[PDB]
Amino acid sequence: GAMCASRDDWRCARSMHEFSAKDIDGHMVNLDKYRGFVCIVTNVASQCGKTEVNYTQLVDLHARYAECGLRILAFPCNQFGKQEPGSNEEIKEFAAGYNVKFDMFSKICVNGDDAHPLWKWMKIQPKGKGILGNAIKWNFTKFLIDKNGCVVKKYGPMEEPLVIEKDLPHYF
Repeated sequence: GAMCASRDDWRCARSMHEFSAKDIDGHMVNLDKYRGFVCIVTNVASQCGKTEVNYTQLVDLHARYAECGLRILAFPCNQFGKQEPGSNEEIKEFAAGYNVKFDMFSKICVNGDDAHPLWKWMKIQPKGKGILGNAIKWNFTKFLIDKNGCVVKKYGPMEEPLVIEKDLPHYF
């Protein structure tokens, strides 16, 4: 199986819960807090052709299903056509404009050596493995995380968020 020299290597992680991430305000978030919750993890951007549909539908799913245990982690990323160039503060007010109430994080990379460790891990999960590379291909890729922090499904850049709604009852 997985073999790591350093005890805290992402390759040997077994759950999203073992990771931490800086939030859009600059404060470290222990993702073990999502133990017990069903999560959508997505890479977002403000100047993308699917920005409007993804944000409005994510807000809609979170508003309707948060009482059911649904949580959403949005990671801004500037790597896909450079369509997230603003600062964290400007991105945060952009999301405020959609009445986002889920969890925004600080801008990261999702591909490369400096990609956030959580995303390195998600990309190698059997239900999160890509096509000839594992690398995230565009803005608004989405991962469904079950209550145990495991990746159970992935939805492509051009699958609007509402197509996740039919899979959520399986994990509540």
